[PDB]
Amino acid sequence: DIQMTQSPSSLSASLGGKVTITCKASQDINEYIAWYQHKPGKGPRLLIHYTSTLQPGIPSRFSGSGSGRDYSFSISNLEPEDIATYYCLQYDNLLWTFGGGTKLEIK
Amino acid sequence: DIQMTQSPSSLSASLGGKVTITCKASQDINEYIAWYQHKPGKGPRLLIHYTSTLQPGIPSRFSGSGSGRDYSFSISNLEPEDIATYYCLQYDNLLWTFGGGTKLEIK
Amino acid sequence: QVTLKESGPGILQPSQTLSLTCSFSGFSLSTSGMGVSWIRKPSGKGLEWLAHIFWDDDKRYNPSLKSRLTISKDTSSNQVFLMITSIDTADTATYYCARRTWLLHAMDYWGQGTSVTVSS
Amino acid sequence: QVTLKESGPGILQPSQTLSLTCSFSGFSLSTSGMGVSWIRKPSGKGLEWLAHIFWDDDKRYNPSLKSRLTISKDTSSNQVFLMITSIDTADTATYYCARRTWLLHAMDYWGQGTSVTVSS
Amino acid sequence: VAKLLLPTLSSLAFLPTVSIATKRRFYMEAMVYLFTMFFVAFSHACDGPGLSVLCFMRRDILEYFSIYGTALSMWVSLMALADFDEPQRSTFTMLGVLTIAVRTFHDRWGYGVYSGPIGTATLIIAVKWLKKMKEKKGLYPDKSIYTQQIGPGLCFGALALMLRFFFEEWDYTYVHSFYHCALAMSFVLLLPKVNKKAG
Amino acid sequence: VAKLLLPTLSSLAFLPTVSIATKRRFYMEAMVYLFTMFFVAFSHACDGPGLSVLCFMRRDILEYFSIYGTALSMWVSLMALADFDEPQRSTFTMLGVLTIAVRTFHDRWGYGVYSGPIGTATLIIAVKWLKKMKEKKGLYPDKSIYTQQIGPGLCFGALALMLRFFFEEWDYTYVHSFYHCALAMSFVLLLPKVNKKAG
Ligand SMILES: CC(C)CCC[C@@H](C)[C@H]1CC[C@H]2[C@@H]3CC=C4C[C@@H](O)CC[C@]4(C)[C@H]3CC[C@]12C
Ligand SMILES: CC(C)CCC[C@@H](C)[C@H]1CC[C@H]2[C@@H]3CC=C4C[C@@H](O)CC[C@]4(C)[C@H]3CC[C@]12C
Ligand SMILES: [Zn+2]
Ligand SMILES: [Zn+2]
Repeated sequence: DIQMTQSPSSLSASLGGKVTITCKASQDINEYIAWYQHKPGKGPRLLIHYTSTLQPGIPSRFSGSGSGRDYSFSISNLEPEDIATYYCLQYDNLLWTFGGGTKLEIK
Repeated sequence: DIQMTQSPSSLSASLGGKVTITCKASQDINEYIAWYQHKPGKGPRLLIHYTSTLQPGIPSRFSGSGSGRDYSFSISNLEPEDIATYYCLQYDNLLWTFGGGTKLEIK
Repeated sequence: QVTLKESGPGILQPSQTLSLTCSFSGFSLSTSGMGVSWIRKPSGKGLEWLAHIFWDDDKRYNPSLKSRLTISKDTSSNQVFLMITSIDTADTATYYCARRTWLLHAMDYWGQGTSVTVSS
Repeated sequence: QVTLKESGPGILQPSQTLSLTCSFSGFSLSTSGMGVSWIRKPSGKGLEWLAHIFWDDDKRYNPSLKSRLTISKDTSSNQVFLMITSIDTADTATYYCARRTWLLHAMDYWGQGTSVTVSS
Repeated sequence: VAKLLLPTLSSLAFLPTVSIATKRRFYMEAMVYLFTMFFVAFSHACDGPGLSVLCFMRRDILEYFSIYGTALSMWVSLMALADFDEPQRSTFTMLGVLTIAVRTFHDRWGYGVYSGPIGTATLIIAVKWLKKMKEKKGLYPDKSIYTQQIGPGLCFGALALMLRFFFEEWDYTYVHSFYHCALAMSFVLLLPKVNKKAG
Repeated sequence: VAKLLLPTLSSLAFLPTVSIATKRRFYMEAMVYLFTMFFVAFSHACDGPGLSVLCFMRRDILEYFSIYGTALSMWVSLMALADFDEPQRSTFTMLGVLTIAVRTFHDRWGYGVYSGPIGTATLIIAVKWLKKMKEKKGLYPDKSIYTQQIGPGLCFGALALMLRFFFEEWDYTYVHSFYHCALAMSFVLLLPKVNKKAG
């Protein structure tokens, strides 16, 4: 399979602040990376797909970038509703592989 | 640097037999691989250079093959004078790197 | 609106079959280019993809579990079923059912997920 | 015929200078495209390249040791010298001097090597 | 007087195309666009009676490499969009080069001189993307790439072709000058955002 | 009668070149050699009075693409030997394609039609290999590659050129037929043992 490597396993940040999550694929995924927001007792929400495209209705602070084998995702003007676990998905092959996740915390 | 990976660390073989030593480079070395025969209390002899070219005066049983990142070296009609340690050299860059070596033994 | 909802046994002892069910609304899986997929979060671990099932009756499985997974359909019921054979205590996970589309190939809706705990 | 022969202290205590010498015959290092190189076999370990010195007075060192190696020449004497500063007991090795050419870029003649043992 | 200068000056509409292709590491496409810009510009300069003294080579050469360069510019724009891996990438480049050369040399004013390259490149792209859509089980080039690059690029392409091969019957000076701008914009839009084989 | 057939049949000397280039994954070179073989063969068939009825296109086309194909075959043989990485590989291919096209179209019988490509490609190879020899501090292409490929390949190349452009003054039928065999052998020897960018 392809191995997805989210660099911060957990990250602590202030409200109103800015956060960046980085992910490295073991093989190029041709920008077919998507980012999911997951909360205890709820199903994950799709935020961003094909590296950069925000899903409709998604607050515009969420951004994503990268092309080849290295990607990144960022939250700006961070709200207390952003305190969640963030997963990247490789979906270049139908052999789907997620990253290890990034648990966001308050400071 | 480039890391050179001789697969058998030691190998036991019969006299009159045939032996093959394999080496993988971590990066392509453009056929600039050479093979040295080393004996206790003596300086190493160059057997083969640029993957396949035998050094003049070298008994013709010694052969080498490969192109890209994977190479191999072989001894045929093995003599008791072949019982030695065999090292590969990466010399694509002037940052020279040897393999771990292969200690040949009798059976 | 789209929904998916998972159902399961909650508790089983090892070395038998886990028969997970997914029920959905707001779409039909026989709609052109439509797909349903299974993902699990194992106990204290990151997400793991299990299986796909598609509109054209096509299927895929994770090579790590391809030997014991089996996925099946019922459009009459708006349902999909995942069978996981020979349960191990490593199968202690929350199991999710998620809907994939033709225009974005990633899943766009998840169910809330069903917790399955498996031990003696 | 080509020869190289190494010389050294044999024994030193750590945290001083190892002053290795190489003497050669059958070639001159000021001959066009000619080179001399240093290699060591550490105690119970595979070969490690140290330094190059060339006809055009050019030099290279192994990045792992580039801070403490220094290589120098004497064509009048047909000699090359390697200085290794701040000795560690990890420098317990046999040190070889080997001749490289222009037409084959790998070394084609080695010396017999000098054993250097370094401890208190 | 517009008759002489406007088609000659609108030939510099491909200079943004050369610049953008160079910036994205599409150097082989940037050569073909620059070669085309030169021979298209000097073909119009050499035709205009008031600056026809300028041209250093004969009309036959400038006319041929105006038409050849244009048809090859269309081919390498669509082969850049097809985004092939080697050894097919250079094979498909050489196929356009050699077939456009023989066809244009046979009859530079005949049928198939532009529709041959566009039709063949469309068929190659369609076969590759339909194979990739069966592999993906989904729309292969992202809906972003369709709405931002392919849709607009083929709209400016179709506009350029119907300006040159329909509306040019009514007027030359302005319609042909708009064809240069539409075709230059078509090449800019159809070209991917970076050469993935060089960066 | 030799006069008609021998130059036409010796044109098939490039079919081993097409075969060997295909076997080594040099598909773009194999296209240029096959294109050349076709237009060289049909140029000789169309010239020979007893089978001049065969040719389906005019002498001007077959003559042009005989000369163009030959000069481009020499270019892609030497650019394959230069062994460039991308984006220069396709840029240097396109440079030969476009400059040989304009030069041959200007005057197909003029100076620089073969010596331009050979001289320019030699200068490009010489600059690359001398830079690589300063990096290596040693003879860059192995002495095996010089003695097996470059030396023999340039010997058959020089033999082909002096057969065609000196000895052909004495005789055509046999000397021109030997030029085909020497140039085909030159292309086979100058081509590397495998396309490292495709295998
Ligand atoms: C990849 C290659 C094929 C690119 C396309 C090359 C183009 C310029 C050429 C190759 C052969 C050509 C065809 C040859 C002859 C004719 C006869 C003419 O009455 C109608 C056009 C038609 C049918 C041509 C259309 C253009 C054509 C397809
Ligand atoms: C990479 C490119 C440059 C390949 C070589 C292209 C060749 C075919 C062309 C490009 C420009 C040409 C030159 C243009 C004009 C003349 C005048 C003529 O009296 C002697 C030859 C000479 C000097 C040409 C030699 C061949 C030439 C160098
Ligand atoms: Zn124009
Ligand atoms: Zn001929």
